[PDB]
Amino acid sequence: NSGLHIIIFDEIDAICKTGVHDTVVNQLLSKIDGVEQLNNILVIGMTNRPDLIDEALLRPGRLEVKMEIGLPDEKGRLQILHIHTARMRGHQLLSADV
Amino acid sequence: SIINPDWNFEKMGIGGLDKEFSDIFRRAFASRVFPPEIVEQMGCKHVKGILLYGPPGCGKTLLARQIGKMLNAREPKVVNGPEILNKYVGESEANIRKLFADAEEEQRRLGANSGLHIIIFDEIDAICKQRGSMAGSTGVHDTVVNQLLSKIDGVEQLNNILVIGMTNRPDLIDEALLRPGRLEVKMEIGLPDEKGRLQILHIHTARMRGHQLLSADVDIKELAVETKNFSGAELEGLVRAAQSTAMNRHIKASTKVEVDMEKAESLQVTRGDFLASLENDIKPAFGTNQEDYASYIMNGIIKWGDPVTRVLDDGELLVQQTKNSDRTPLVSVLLEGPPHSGKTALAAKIAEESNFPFIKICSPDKMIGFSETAKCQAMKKIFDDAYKSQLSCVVVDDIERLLDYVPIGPRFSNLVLQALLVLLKKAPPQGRKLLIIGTTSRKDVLQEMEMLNAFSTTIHVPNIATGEQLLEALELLGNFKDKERTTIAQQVKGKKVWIGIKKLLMLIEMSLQMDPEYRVRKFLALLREEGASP
Ligand SMILES: Nc1ncnc2c1ncn2[C@@H]1O[C@H](COP(=O)(O)OP(=O)(O)OP(=O)(O)O)[C@@H](O)[C@H]1O
Ligand SMILES: Nc1ncnc2c1ncn2[C@@H]1O[C@H](COP(=O)(O)OP(=O)(O)O)[C@@H](O)[C@H]1O
Ligand SMILES: [Mg+2]
Repeated sequence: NSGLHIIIFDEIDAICKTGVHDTVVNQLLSKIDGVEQLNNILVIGMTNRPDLIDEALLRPGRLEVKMEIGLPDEKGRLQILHIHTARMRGHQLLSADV
Repeated sequence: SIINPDWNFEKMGIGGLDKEFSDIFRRAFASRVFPPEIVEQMGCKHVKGILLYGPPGCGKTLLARQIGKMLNAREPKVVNGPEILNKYVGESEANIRKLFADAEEEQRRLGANSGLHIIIFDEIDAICKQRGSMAGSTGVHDTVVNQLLSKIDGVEQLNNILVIGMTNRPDLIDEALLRPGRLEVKMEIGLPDEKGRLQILHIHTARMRGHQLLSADVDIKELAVETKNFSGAELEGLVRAAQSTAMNRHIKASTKVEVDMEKAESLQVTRGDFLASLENDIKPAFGTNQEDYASYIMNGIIKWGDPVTRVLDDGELLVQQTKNSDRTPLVSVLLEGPPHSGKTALAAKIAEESNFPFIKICSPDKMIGFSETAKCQAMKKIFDDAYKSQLSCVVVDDIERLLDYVPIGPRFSNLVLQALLVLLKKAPPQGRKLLIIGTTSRKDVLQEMEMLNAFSTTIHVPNIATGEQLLEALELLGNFKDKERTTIAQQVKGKKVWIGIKKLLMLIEMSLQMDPEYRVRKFLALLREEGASP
């Protein structure tokens, strides 16, 4: 009985690909594989090159589910601009004409 | 001794593979069970490897680990094929060298008393100077497979190794790697039949039975006769998906309804979850794909007259001939007709009504922008997959577009034509059947390219040729409110109507875009304008 630890990683594609890559990837895989049996592992990672990452990292039980973030969205762009300009209006410095 | 003479392979692992074990152990490893004294007196050497091939994910590595353990061997040293390959010069071979070190040292200090080391490979075909024969430029050095051979059997001899290799494509394995003294015993791991699909299911669901989590509703014989050509990994995924869906259902239901704790603890999965997941979640790879039919038979099949029944009956007769006859295990047929006459839908229906285990459709919609060699590779892969089932049915969607035919010139690709012409006359391995259905709109061109001599029969898909047939089709399609239909019947009594069904659908839909006044005249004008005759 314990809480969940959330370890964030960025740019996994760089390491996944001169013999250092294989050993590093295997060392990372060792813990999640099940030998170290860690049942408290939330590994939310980030990357920009889905084609330069080992598919073993996404083998069932490794990464499983994935998602991508798209354009800022026209309505989402409106919402973010609204948030920033509301922070601005917090002191009413912004002119009403805008 | 290393094992009792009768061995044992069950209930601890391997499922439907029991004959395989006895076969392999009687053929090859008979030199490690006989009393050592007679083995020494005879003076015989032991085999130095074996090869296993078959479909992907059918239970090969499990057998390798079991055979390694049951010989009283050290821990296996697994390694993957494509991973040992580097762009640097002379570094794809150091990786191969770095796997025999410990065995070398142990043989060095202790001679003729060491144990056994198993060096299980995987995708052994990646390193081979034979993939370059197929169109392309991938030479893979051809030095890699000269550093592995020189270590197994060279000037220096090792007598404490056993190399086991696995591959999916047995036709790209270099020939220098199968002579006596090297990998020298082949073996096949096929798809699991009924008894295997029963044993695997029983094995994979014992835990949930132990605690009575499973309800008494679910059986296993029913689920062992519905899953046709499933591979074991698919069965495991099916069980996992059933568990997950039942869990989600129970949490959602008990949350929405403030049920008493009695059913809240209870997490029975029942059988509804099993069927739901089976019919909605898991999609086999060597079985029927019931989803894509809805993308071809979009508006059902209407019986506007006589020809439909004739075509369907002929298809039934050919299916029956291919099912239950010998001396003729390969059968072909060709459907042809004028454009927009509905040739693809009839082919899909004929294929679907066969109830075969393996059904596949090879259409050009998924080869946009492909180079011709890619088309050849895709066709060959589909046929190879079709060769691995007792009964099969492969459809070719449009033969005039696969060749890139264009009336100017004429021009087309020769490679695809020759590949198809060779593939139409190649019998499958002994004891297996097949059926091929073509489709095209230009019979004369295929007749001219000497292609109509390879097919075994032909069927004609006629067009709407009389006013009465058009009237019946319109009546069954249910439009024009039956009062404008009287005027239509009066107008179309000429009997000089030559139109296709798909074009008829398009024309009706287009004419239905006006007010009730001008609709009939617009439709009649459109029909008259497009009223070209043979
Ligand atoms: N009796 C029928 N036979 C065939 N198709 C029918 C019939 N009744 C309705 N249809 C509908 O007609 C359409 C069949 O058109 P299809 O795509 O097969 O045309 P095609 O002649 O193969 O086309 P193309 O030559 O351009 O490749 C589908 O919508 C099918 O639902
Ligand atoms: N005969 C079988 N009985 C039980 N499980 C099996 C069987 N064959 C395969 N499996 C399952 O498949 C997985 C192993 O697949 P594997 O045979 O290693 O694929 P590959 O041949 O590509 O290496 C295991 O999780 C195992 O549970
Ligand atoms: Mg067509």
